[PDB]
Amino acid sequence: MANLHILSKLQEEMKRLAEEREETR
Amino acid sequence: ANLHILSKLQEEMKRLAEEREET
Amino acid sequence: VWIRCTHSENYYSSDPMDQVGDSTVVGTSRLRDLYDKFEEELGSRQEKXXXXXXXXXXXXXXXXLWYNDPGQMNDGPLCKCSAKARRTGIRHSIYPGEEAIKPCRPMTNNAGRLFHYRITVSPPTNFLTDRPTVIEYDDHEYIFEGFSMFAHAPLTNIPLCKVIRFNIDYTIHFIEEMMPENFCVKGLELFSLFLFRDILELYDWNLKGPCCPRFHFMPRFVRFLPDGGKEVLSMHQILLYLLRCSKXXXXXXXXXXXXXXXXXXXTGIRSDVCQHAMMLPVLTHHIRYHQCLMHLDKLIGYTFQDRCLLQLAMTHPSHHLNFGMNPDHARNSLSNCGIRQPKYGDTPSRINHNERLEFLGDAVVEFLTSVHLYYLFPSLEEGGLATYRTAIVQNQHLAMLAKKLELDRFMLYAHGPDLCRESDLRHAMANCFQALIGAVYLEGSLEEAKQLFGRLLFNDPDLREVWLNYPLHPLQLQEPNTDRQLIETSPVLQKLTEFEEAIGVIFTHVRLLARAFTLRTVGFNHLTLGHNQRMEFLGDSIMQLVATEYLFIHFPDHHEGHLTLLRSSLVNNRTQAKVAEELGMQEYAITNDKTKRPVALRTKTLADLLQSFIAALYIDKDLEYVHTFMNVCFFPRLKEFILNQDWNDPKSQLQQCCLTLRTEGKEPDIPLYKTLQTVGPSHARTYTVAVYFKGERIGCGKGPSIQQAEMGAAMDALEKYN
Ligand SMILES: [Zn+2]
Ligand SMILES: [Zn+2]
Repeated sequence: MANLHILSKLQEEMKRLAEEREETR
Repeated sequence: ANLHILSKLQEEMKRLAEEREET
Repeated sequence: VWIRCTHSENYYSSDPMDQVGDSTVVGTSRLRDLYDKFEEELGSRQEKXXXXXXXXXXXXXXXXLWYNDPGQMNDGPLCKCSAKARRTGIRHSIYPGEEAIKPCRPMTNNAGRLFHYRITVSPPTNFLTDRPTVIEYDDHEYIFEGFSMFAHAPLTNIPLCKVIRFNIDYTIHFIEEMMPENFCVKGLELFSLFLFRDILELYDWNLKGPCCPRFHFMPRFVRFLPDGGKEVLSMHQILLYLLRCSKXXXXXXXXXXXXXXXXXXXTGIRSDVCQHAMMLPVLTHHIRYHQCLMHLDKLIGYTFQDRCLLQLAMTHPSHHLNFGMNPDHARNSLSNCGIRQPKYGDTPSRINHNERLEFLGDAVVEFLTSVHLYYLFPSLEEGGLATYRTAIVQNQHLAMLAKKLELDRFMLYAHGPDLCRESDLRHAMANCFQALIGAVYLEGSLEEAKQLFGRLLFNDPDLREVWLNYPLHPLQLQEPNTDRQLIETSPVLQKLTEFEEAIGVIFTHVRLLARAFTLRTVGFNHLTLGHNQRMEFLGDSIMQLVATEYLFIHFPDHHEGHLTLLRSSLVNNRTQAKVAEELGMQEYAITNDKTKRPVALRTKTLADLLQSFIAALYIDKDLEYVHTFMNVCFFPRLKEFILNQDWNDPKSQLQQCCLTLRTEGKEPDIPLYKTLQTVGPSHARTYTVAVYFKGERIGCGKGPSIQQAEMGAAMDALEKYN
């Protein structure tokens, strides 16, 4: 239910962290 | 408040800390 | 020890040039006749609570007895799933990796295709009988002795096969010995189909898969031998005897008509071979399963160096029995034509589940999720952390995530009584997954659990690089080496130096320890950004993990409930608060500026201080310092934590206190109460009762009522522990 949206947001934040991660390089 | 417990705790913490200093 | 066969009466031939393939012994033109005779003369089989017995009314035999039906159990069918549920079910005998078995040879044996093993049972409690299946050949008595198994592949790496039936933990040994020659695949199939199907109504035993089977089986009749090994009776004589005898000396013999067969207590096969044939499905299932686990090892990514651990992690509590085939057929054949020694008058194992490794894996998953969600979001408070965490640890999510390992194909999920929906299956996957990651956490390092859970979480391999490689804490990020340079001009660290000396813990980054003592009152500061409401979360997590591991290792006989109880009495609020107060973390707390005149803190606040300190300890150090800390301030005082615990019941308190005792191998029992004295008139009555835990008496009480007397005895047993 809500957990799906929560996990989705988590995936989005992980994508942001990854984008920044490779941006550092 | 038990001084004994923190004494033994200090003993083992010092033991482990000095154990990681031997490696 | 050398193995030998009887002479070949022109049936078999050991000629070097007359061999076909990698065969050693070839059947001549005299075996075909015997096989046709055996097939035509012994092939007459295929020629011809109230509602349960009512549904069995069609072609009854004798008594109520219990006959077997192809596909159905004692009560209705043994299957109520679906159509595609066959290829994804393990009870339907569908193992991942098992293909089509290439047919060996028509008659001639296969030394270069069949790997031989000898099957025995230890200990032999239900083996030796007064009336064994003995056949006589060349003026010598040949006695039955277990079975010979021929596999189509080497076992290489397979653990011991243990199974409990007659209240005894039996061990089915399969020792690779020398192969008894003078046999034929067609003959072994003849005997197998004549015994495992005709005499013993053992259907639903897929050794093929809906063509040669998976394992061949040859009867063993030994005559023994001095100054050497022994002599094995050839197969042709087995067929000849089984054919010639199918035509108190009749005592303990199995007879068949056209039910299937019965054991006469008041064919030339007795209650010897039959009993020894009911252990074969177990072993075959075991072998096949451990052979299909090799395809699990590639899905996990981690190869277990202990097959028993992986199996036990995959075992499901739905298995009431450890037998291979259908339990109905097994018990029925065991009671109708099994072994039964002469009578003069003529407690289940819960530690064999994965609930242990599930109990561990709960703390494992909790810890991984907590740590990763903690380090990867240094700006998010406790709310979002707990939100994400609870969103991940969810059983449905863990099940769907468990499907990525195809755990539904390797699980040992058995068919229930009647109700068996998708809920039970998916939930089983969810728990079994935690069992798995728990086992991986146990044998393999914690980093292996991190890699497993991390790889299983995000499908995109670009997201895993972030989850697995979480950055250091912001308070460690700013200062590469340490904060010892900052102590010189520090306002609070001066106080914390005493806390460092009293415990002997020399913190690297003191900002973490300073954060752990920063209550929810203050907001942000130079020394510390935010409060320890995150380290309360992480702290709770690591505490639960370490405690779980300790109780799992040092109490291997306690089931899930016992470990849960002991942990609930080991790491609760009042306990860690008591420890926190004993260490004196009250004075080193950080709140307001100067408004806090007295050092009066709530119990829960002290608990939060302990948890936060443990979290900060883990961050600044590792799990070893945490384990040590809880090994000096929690674990050995477990018993004590039950003595000064809140009261509720002397019986329960004494039970939980005795639950700490040095358990050997048998599951921990509960305190037994034996009444000693029942005196007094009809009005009053003085009961004297003594407590007996596992034999030895602990305390004795004397009360006006039985319950009050045994409670007094329990109290006396609790005072003795002081
Ligand atoms: Zn099914
Ligand atoms: Zn074969």
